[PDB]
Amino acid sequence: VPENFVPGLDGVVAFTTEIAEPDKDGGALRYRGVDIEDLVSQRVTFGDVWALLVDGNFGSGLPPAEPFPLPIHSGDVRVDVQAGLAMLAPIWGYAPLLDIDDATARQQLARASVMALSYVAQSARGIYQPAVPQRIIDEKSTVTARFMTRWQGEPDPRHIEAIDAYWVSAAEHGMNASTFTARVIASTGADVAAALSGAIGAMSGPLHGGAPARVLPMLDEVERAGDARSVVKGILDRGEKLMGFGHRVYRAEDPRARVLRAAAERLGAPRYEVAVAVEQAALSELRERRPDRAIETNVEFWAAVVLDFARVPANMMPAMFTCGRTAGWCAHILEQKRLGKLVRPSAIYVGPGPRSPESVDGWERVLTTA
Amino acid sequence: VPENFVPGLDGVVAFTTEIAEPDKDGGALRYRGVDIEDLVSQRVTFGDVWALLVDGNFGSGLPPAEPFPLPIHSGDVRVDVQAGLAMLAPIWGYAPLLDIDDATARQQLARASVMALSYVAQSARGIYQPAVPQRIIDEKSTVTARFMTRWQGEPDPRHIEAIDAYWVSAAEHGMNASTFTARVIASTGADVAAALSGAIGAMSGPLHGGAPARVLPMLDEVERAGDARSVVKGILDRGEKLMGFGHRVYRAEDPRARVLRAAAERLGAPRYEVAVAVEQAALSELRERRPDRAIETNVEFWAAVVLDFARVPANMMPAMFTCGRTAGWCAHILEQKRLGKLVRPSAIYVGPGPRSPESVDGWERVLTTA
Repeated sequence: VPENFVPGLDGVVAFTTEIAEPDKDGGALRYRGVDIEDLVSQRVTFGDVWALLVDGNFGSGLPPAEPFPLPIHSGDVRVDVQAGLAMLAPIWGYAPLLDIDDATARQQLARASVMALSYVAQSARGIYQPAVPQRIIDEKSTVTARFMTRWQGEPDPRHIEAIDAYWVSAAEHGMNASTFTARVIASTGADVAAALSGAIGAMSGPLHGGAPARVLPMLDEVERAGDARSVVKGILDRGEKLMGFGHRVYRAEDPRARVLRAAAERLGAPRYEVAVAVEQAALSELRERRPDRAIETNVEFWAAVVLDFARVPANMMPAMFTCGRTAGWCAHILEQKRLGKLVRPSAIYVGPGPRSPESVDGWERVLTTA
Repeated sequence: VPENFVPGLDGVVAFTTEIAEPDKDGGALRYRGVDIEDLVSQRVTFGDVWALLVDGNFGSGLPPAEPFPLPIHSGDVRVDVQAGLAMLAPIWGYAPLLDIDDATARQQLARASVMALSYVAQSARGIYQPAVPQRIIDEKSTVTARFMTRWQGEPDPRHIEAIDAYWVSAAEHGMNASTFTARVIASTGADVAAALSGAIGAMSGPLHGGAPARVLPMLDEVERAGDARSVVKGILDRGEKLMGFGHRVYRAEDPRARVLRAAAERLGAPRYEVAVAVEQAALSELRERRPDRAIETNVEFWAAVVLDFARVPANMMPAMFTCGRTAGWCAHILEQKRLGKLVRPSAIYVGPGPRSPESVDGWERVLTTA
């Protein structure tokens, strides 16, 4: 029965999707056939990209969020939004996916998705300040602009452009751990709120990947010393590894990594000059010691640079990656609804054979009732 | 690219556990080699079966729960415990699974499991009665006995035996949707609280199976109407379906269904005679109409009878099934920790090819800036 496998569903095919195509051999990423570089160059906001991934066409963007203050204060922004979403079903009357039509599910997904963004902004601002007045928030026109106003009060317009570019680049990247979890839960017929809450739990894992790298301390060493090449040699020669660089993912430079770097220069990020020097120094030394391996910059390197430019703390960066990915999660949940197939793999028992209760270690220490 | 496959990972092998074996061809169920029906015969409490599944042997039972009144009151018992578990990590300082040894991981799982039972008992009791004094709860000896006391105040000892038998029979039944969800989340390295919260979301789905059946109205009609066959025939002749009967799961008889029916008879459940009479009439009529099919009684049929005897309302029954399954979830979470492999399948793109943004319908109603 062992059948000499490798564990972990590694390379197994489970679905056929029409949503998006990460073309790693061609070095491009397309949402419903549209390239990201085209979307960003044409100044398309995140609210409309959400509809494109879910519906398959433009036309009905993300609606404004509605007044509803956050009821969870745990000190961890991931926990606040994970628990807050699950509580929406009773108050708003969300039925199981098995009992509603496609149109109702689409509207429920949009209503809950924009509410999750509102929660993150409230949690970041904290309970030790009064809330931003609603009339001020209503002055803005786009969903992304509302998020920065609810958080910062008087945000910089350049910082709003940076956030809107990052969210587009992270909306959907195929089948990963969190996307798989959302589809598995939805296959059981549960309401949409439960599926989104469960996906956030999977996102919190360190091994999920895609979270902004811990390059902020490294960029501080170069800032003081004034020589980027010296610091890179020092980290490598004391047995450590470089944060933000490693093996290739695409054939070459990640399309997401290129657009983020272009945004940093275009908007005039103060820390841009130091960031470029670090990238050049790191690649020269890494490729010089192993001239046989393909070494390329991680997209997470430039994500940290952009988010820091918009005044995002380090302890808030994982939440920002969650906000953008809601577009991909909602699109896959709706596709899984129409499929109507439960997900259930199998397993093989290789444990002990039959035995009596008294033959197990510790039976002398148990008490039985009369 | 697609090569005529079946979606949904149906029949695929993934893990090869050592925990428990559902012997569907031999009609038996064994935990770590010990038969489920021997454990009930010798009055083994739920606190010790939890240790057997997780540790592989007896010796360290489940500890008492510490005072912690429920902070969430949403009106849905499932939502109350799903959100409450996730909030435990910040206040207790839980670390990611990637950063702790096995000994810490087990202790954290045991601490969270008994707290989940405490939340369910508090949620069921309601906000219109004062809490049970702590000194009264401390008089009981087993975890099951304290759960009933925190909820009902002065529980009947016969009702404690009924619940303690149901929880053993529902501790673990292999690789299902909820158990799969817990392992996937744990493979990312997240903390144990996030994994348990995610599994509860998958459990709430109607298509998961195992939730007690809605047979109570039918048993009410038979009590006043005299016979059982005519009531069963009337339901079948007017286009309805019978609750609690369907296609077989085991070879002939589900062993869990056998032990529950036996428990209802020992403890003198008032509805036993009416229940067993309905089962005989239901199988006879169903098998004569469709003689080519193997029809058997569902385990959910007798689970509803036993829980109703213990004064469990219908809308609380799905939560009771969650309480017992926490033993199996914790065992599989720990096993996945030692494996150290991420779970990540693949998918095949069959969507549209490259196109420009202007070539998508609905482009005319998108607003962009200069």
